[PDB]
Amino acid sequence: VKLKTDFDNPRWIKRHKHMFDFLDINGNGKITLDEIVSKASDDICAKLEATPEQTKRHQVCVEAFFRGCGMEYGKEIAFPQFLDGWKQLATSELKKWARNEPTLIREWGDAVFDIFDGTITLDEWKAYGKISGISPSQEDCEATFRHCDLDNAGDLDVDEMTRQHLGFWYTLDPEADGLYGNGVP
Ligand SMILES: O=C1N2C=C(c3ccc(O)cc3)N=C(Cc3ccccc3)C2=N[C@@]1(Cc1ccc(O)cc1)OO
Ligand SMILES: [Co+2]
Ligand SMILES: [Co+2]
Ligand SMILES: [K+]
Repeated sequence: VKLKTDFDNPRWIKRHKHMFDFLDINGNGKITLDEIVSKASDDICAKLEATPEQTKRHQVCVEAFFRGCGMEYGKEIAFPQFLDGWKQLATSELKKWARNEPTLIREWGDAVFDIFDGTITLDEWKAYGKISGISPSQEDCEATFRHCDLDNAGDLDVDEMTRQHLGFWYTLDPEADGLYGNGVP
């Protein structure tokens, strides 16, 4: 995994601007943790028929993850502050990675994969792409599976998706480009 960050690269800025705008469903330039956690729990976990325990675990992981980029309940965050939060989160996560401490993105991944049970099939990923809305095109979800190193069944493991996520969200690793097909630049 490419470990050096690239926070001034316009492509890294654009990646997160795309995601911010995707979360800013009402187009008012600000998002809150409340909205993110409702998306996680009331929308995604409900549609995935997660158990109450799984929903709660996933919520704790989403809360931790987005608190790591500066989000908080009731705190209206616009994109520049959000991105500064992501620089902090990425930095912290890479330190955890280096010291063999589980990352917040790994723990969120554990919670997502457990709802789908540490492997996800392509059909499960296609459903996630639609339900979370991050990648509603099934072709882009096929791209994810082509892109990643899959297990012997052609399923995706959380170790691999975690490595890919480090490169995609944190370091702009060329080896992670295309993780979400054309769904996320
Ligand atoms: O990584 C992921 N995400 C990153 C961002 C995101 C949001 C803002 C940014 O600036 C950058 C990235 N938004 C969402 C979708 C989501 C957002 C909010 C609440 C619930 C879900 C999202 N879903 C994940 C979940 C996941 C995590 C680990 C795995 O191993 C597998 C799957 O897979 O794509
Ligand atoms: Co394993
Ligand atoms: Co192999
Ligand atoms: K592959």
